Amino acid sequence: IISTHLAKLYDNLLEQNLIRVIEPFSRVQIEHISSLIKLSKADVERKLSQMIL
Amino acid sequence: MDDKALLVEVQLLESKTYHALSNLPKARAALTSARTTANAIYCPPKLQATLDMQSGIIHAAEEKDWKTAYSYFYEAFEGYDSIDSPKAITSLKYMLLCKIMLNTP
Amino acid sequence: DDEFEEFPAHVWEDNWDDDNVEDDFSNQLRAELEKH
Amino acid sequence: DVLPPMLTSDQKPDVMYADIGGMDIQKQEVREAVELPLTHFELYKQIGIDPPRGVLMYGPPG
Amino acid sequence: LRPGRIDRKIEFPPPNEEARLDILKIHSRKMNLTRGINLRKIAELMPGASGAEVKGVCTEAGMYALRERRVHVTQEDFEMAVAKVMQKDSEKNMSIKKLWK
Amino acid sequence: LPKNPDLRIAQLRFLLSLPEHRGDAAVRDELMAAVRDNNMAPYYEALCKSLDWQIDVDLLNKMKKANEDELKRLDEELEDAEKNLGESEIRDAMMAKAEYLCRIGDKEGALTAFRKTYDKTVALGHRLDIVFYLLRIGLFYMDNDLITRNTEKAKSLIEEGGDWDRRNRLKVYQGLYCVAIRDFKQAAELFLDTVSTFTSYELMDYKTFVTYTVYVSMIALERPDLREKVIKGAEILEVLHSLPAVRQYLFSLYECRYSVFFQSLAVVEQEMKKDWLFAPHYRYYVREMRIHAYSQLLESYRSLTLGYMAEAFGVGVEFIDQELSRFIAAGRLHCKIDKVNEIVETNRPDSKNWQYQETIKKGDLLLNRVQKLSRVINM
Repeated sequence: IISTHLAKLYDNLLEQNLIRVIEPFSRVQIEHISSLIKLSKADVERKLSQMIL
Repeated sequence: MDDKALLVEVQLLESKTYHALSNLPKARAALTSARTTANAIYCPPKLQATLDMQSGIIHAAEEKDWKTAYSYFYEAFEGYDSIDSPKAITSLKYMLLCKIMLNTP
Repeated sequence: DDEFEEFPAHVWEDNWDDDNVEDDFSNQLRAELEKH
Repeated sequence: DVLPPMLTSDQKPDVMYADIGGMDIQKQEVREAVELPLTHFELYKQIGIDPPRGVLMYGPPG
Repeated sequence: LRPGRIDRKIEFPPPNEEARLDILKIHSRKMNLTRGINLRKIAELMPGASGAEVKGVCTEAGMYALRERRVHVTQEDFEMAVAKVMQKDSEKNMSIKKLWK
Repeated sequence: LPKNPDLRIAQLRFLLSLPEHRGDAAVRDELMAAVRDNNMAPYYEALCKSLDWQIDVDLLNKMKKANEDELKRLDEELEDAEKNLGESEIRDAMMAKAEYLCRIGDKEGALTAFRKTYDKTVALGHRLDIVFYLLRIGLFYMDNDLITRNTEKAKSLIEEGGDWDRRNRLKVYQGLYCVAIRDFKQAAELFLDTVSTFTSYELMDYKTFVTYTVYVSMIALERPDLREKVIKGAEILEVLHSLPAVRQYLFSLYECRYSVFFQSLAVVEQEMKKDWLFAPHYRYYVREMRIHAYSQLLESYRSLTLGYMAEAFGVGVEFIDQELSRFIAAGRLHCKIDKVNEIVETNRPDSKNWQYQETIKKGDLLLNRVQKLSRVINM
């Protein structure tokens, strides 16, 4: 129960962080969002793709 | 037949199995049946707190009413604390989890 | 109006793809994993 | 001309479902009786039911 | 009530047996009943219940079905509907009740 | 409802017919076990003639004798009912006759007997029961004409005053027929409208039904609807706990894990080829799910490096090049490759541009129709 709920919390927190971080930004290098949120390039890329789909 | 307390026990076991299988609507149906049958007989502290904890788990999973989920979790925690039961740490963990997911850490 | 007599004369909405392939997507993928 | 022509239901309420605590059962029943017939009446057609227009609440003084 | 102004005086007795069945059918036609719903059994379980009660029983079975994301009404659902509709509140003041032998 | 006959019989026959499983010792043993148990003499003769099998007279003779004796007692009882009892029992005797005919597999005899019984009968319930037996015989022998005919028949009878259990059963029958005729949109609609109410255990197990619902849903549903009605679905996700290879297939696509998606798609292909209702659809299902996967990946990109896309899909660069070329040519995808510097640009059309093209096409159709009308009637 706690594992599932906390995983969803992680997902929502990451989504909010990406949205706020990239609000003051048109075209952006993905390495920059990775630097700003302190995650891996691959993970941020996958989450961004999921957001867009 | 007799032993309506065991009726409630079996119904809650079925609800736990339903939720484990992830059929939340049917788990909720089983929980509502268990609670209606529990509001006609004596619920020892153990069964009352177990019903409360299962209610908390189901509300946490499905309805997204984490305030009520916390309420039921806390009733379960108080009951298990009164009974001096091993599984009160789990209830307290769920309490903290509700207080987190409510975005009030 | 007039039948042009001077001219002598499944239920699946198929649309090509009836090609000849090394199975659709089983042996291809097997060999793909094998060479990767 | 036909001039498009009041008394109650214009002082928009303030309390909310987040404000009311507990009484999940009462909220469920009042909602199924009051709101859903107005938001999702297809759910009622499917079962083939007449929505329960009219419900009564018991209770101590407050 | 003189038989010069109101000539006839019809009575509407509370639907008896199998008249309750007729009302159950009438108010359950537009419904989703399973193979194994015994409207007769519902009728017997409902003694001395007015046609309003029959309508309410069907409606409450339907609302119970609405509850569990389901479009089917079952015998047990009708039973719970009967219980929830025919609530016979009874005074608990045993003294006021035993006043009369 | 009864099993007239076990459609597992058709499954076994078609599995044997497939060349890969012709020499299946088990399959053969189970098929003949069912044949002997239920005494299908004409069907067994047809199997022997079609599959070029060495007949076993020592048991075929006993099987014929049993069939003859049972039919004789049935029709004797029918005559007795005719000369002694009323329609209420003459009809039942005829029903038993037709039931034995179908259970032995004499297609012509069963069809004739059921037609006669339907002509005799007047009760709606038993009329529907006979129609259902006819639908299931039609499904057994894949006779599209008969299946469709009884299908509108059954719709008419239920519309003329029916019941919800038979509505669900007809819905499942329509779904199986839609899978047969490759109408997976209707198949998904019906299956998802009657997954919570699976009552037709004669056609297939509930595991098989949920697997079919998942397959048809994935091929026929958009991502929003798929999430709402197949991943957030009570029963359709309950059974996927017992089915581990299908849960992975569905959740790979939804979570956008694609290499696992192709692994599970190869699994599903080899499963459906063996299957008997999906057998003339596996090429199409595989191809359309591949297109769904590629379009899903490229729906959130504008220039996807071919190497990265290959790594995501768990394949190479050459395989991806070949298949993207094929699908772009077919016109399904919206993507143009650039092989010098391997990059797959995505030329998706904007909303305005797509609306323009739709207006051109649909207006062209309407213009053709009106032009025909006017040219015809003006002069």
